[PDB]
Amino acid sequence: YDYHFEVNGTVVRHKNKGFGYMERFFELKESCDERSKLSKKQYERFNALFNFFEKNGVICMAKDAGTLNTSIEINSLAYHGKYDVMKKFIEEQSVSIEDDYKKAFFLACLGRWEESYDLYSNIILNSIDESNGCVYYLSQINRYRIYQSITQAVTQFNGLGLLTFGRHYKPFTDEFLARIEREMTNFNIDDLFNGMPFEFQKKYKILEFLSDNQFLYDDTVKLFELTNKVRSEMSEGSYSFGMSSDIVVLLRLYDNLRFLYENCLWSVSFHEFHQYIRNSMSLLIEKAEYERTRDIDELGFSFFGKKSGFFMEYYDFVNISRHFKIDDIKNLERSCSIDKIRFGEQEKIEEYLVGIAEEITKQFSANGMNVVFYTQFISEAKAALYFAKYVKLSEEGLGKIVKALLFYFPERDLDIGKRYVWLERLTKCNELPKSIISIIDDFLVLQAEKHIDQNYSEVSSNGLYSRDYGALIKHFEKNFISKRLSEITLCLTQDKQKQIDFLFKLLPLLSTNAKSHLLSFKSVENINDLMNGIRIGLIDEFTPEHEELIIEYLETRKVNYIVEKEKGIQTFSSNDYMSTFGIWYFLEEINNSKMEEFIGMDDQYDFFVDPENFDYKKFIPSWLKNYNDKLLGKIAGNKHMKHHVIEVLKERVKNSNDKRYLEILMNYFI
Amino acid sequence: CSIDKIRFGEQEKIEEYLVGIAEEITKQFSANGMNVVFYTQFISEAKAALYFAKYVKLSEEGLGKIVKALLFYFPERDLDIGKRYVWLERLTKCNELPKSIISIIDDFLVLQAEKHIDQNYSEVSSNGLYSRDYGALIKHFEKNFISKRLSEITLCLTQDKQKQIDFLFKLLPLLSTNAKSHLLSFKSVENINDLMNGIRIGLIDEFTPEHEELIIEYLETRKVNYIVEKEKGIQTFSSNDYMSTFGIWYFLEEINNSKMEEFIGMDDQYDFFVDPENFDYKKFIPSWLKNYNDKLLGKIAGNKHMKHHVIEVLKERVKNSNDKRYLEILMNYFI
Amino acid sequence: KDTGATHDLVYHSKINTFVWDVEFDIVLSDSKELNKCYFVKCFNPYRINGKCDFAVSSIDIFSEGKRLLIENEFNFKITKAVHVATSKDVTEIVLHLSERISSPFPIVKEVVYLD
Repeated sequence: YDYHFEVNGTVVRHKNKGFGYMERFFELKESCDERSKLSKKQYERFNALFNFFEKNGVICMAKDAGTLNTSIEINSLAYHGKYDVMKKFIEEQSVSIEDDYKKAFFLACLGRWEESYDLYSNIILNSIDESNGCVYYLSQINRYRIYQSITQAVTQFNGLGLLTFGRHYKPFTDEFLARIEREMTNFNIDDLFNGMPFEFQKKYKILEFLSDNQFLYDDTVKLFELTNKVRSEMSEGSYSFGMSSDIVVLLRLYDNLRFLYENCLWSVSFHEFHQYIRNSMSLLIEKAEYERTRDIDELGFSFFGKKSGFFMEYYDFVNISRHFKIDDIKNLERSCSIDKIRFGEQEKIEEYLVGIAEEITKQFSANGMNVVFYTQFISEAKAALYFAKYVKLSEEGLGKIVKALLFYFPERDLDIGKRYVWLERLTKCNELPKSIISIIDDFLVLQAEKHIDQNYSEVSSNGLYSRDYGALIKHFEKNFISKRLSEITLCLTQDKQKQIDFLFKLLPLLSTNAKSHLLSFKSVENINDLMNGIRIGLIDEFTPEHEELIIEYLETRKVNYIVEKEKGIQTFSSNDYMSTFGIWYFLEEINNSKMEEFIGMDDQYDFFVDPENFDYKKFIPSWLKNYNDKLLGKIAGNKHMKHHVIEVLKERVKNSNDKRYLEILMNYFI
Repeated sequence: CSIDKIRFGEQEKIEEYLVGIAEEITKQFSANGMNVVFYTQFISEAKAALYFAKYVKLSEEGLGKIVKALLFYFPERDLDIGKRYVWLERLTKCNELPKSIISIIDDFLVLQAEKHIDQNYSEVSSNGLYSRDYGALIKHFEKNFISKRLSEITLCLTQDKQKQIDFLFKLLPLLSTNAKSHLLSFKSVENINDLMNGIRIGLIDEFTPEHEELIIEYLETRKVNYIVEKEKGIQTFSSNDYMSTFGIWYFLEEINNSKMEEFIGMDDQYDFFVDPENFDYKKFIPSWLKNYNDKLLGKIAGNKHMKHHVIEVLKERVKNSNDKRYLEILMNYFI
Repeated sequence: KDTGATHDLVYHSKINTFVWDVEFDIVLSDSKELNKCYFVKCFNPYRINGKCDFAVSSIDIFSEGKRLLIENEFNFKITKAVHVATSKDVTEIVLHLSERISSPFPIVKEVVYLD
């Protein structure tokens, strides 16, 4: 406590009653003539001190400071995801205890926990003889951490692993799990530091905190500054000289991450660190967004309209990919305007995105695989693929990523529908070229071949299937025909009912002869068949026969409606067939006028058929809650409907204070 | 969020606590001897309590004690004239100004009148609110009140006393008939400040041609100074907000003169109000929407040139901001 | 009305629909019988579509624990509903609530927000 060291790198005096030795060192480092005055041994000592202070990043005193720059460089394979290089280094013959300590960290990182445990035990055995206190202490710590991880993993796998994986997985044997349990009996990490020789205690006190059950409590408590609002009206700026709360917090986070990763400490895989990173990043993003909003409100939108409060780079992207789940990223997105945040160093994040693709292809194309490594890898892969939406990518990288995602990713964590949303997020920044269109066609062909078996059936969590893929491919390419699917159609036969229906779903992608042959296998004979075809089968136009069927149905329902007036009884209803016809007529799908005679049965039907004379006192605002963008625009266009909808929306917004109705009102009708 | 909608209970205990705060303030400030270190921390809590008391109902005696403590024993370095005024105005939402509180306010106004005798004295407010507003508050609840001590002070006022003449002129409505006659005999409208004071107190309801000449002369002088500064590269920013009032009047047609159209270029709000069609709407700042009143807001939603841009701003603020005022403005008037 | 099972019910005004953990036995068109049927809605208002698509929400039906596909006109008439926690007296609540909400399929199990 003789001085203060600041994250900017400048040192200040504090509570020191003596000679300012640090100031003299800085002057000596500044004066090459003062250095030559020193002795030879002192010269070598000064050179070593200068090298150390330079690597650490201490520059000079605060008063002699200036426009100091800052950058983050973590020189560790664990933070670069260089799996092949790590494996090759493991395969090498460790030349030193330091080569053995890094190798054990890599082995634990790669999922071979037992091998890492053995290596750590060997290093602990050798260190005490070697008189390497630091490595001995850190290896004890890491071995205990690995043991805790092993026990928790065993419990998790034996509890729920057998279900999610579809089969009980035995990552660890029984004799080894007994051996570790017998070795680590009554072992207490708490006293590890106190038993050391007092020279080690006097020297390496700064490492004692690695023995505590929890650290980073002061770092988490210091986050409260980022939430202050008074600073916005008037920012004191007294937290640090030349830096604000954002800068100090971010630099502290970088220092923590660098210290934990560059020394190969096996604490970077526990829940506390993940929570710390999540909290810090989320608070920083929220503060930046709030500052931008306040600046926009205060001055004109011409200034700060899209200011970049929290700029994202390679380090930020990798940290968010590694330390966030899907739900956390969703919360971050809904909380803030991510699209407004530009991303820097795209070539690096792109390399990481296409680099995550190669590793996943290796993992799942090959039969061999590690359970723990897969568990810790798939979350990162999914997070990175989700967050790659806002990043521009090259054609080759996009194609490789698309292939890896579509073909090599296990259905276990994705689905027809789950995969679809992933692709569309990629399409919003890089419009579909021909290469990935061909890849999508190949995927569709494969999943079409999958339908030959009777028992095969697609499963989706959001109702999205290959039909959507066929729609997407056509959206970007109006004129497209799949020759492979066309020849599949031309070789089709009646008994292939599953394939017949699945291909009916993909009718637009076919050729003329193929689609003629397919439609020769099905027909419509009733209003129910017509609706089934429109839903599945893609009936494009309402032929006069279809309208005649509709008219017959409405007249039959008119007779039934008269008999219902006679009854005065109505048990229940499920789906209104009439409202669909009314909206179709409103959309100019049914050109006949006979349906106008059958008016007065359903309020929605009358409203959508004859808006001008409709009694708007019968209108239900909840009806608006189901209409889609196209229908909302069409309704807004209509003059007879616009002002009544405006009034009902105004009343609902004033009273209900519901955000959905307000959003509709601002988006479409005003 | 609206705190008023939230119910409050145990109001007697809250009243007891804030009466304790008031009596502690009185005891502390009554004598010069003080606990230096206890002042800094206690001041923050007292300020918070008195500002948040807006949403509780207080008894008459407690209200009087609180008002006395806030008005006559609060340090000036913390609460100024304007801050005191706004904090007091916050407190009249649940309890309309009783006669006793109006008497305390009259004691405050009479006190300030005694502080004006020395020519080397002025009132400093960080929000532009001064003693006059206090009087207006009384007239907002009791139109027929006429001060007696203040009227006598005016009646015995002399020309040699100029600070007092203007100070009482700013609060003309509270004076008596003979006091008003004496004061208006001693003072007359010459500068723009006197014109604004008279407009506020109702002395001059409409803009006469001579006042238009005064306005045009002020605008010409400001234009010359602004041109000189711009040539120097030290263009100063508009101050005193008079230009905003002139632009609002021109939009409202209160002042009729082509010279106004010649005064476009230095102030953004003035240009927007004077030439809505040619105004660059990218320099519009949303805060002005809050400053506008009901009539001006309604007239804004009538003009064709500025309505669309304003609704784009309102929709932007209700989608980008955390203030419910924007939605209220957009719904009540523009939609 | 008061019960311990109702604490799991939620209301989403975006769709004006109720969400709860209940399974139903149904008879459709007075000609088909199905047991342990539950449904899930997915809010995808801005989804790729043609001229005949008019709804922001898509509903899927699952009889028992497997997907159910039905082409015959969809008629619905409730006969029995039961909570997963083995709680009864929910049929009257379901009927009442469904009567209050005019939206189709007033009660479901899960809601998925894709937008």
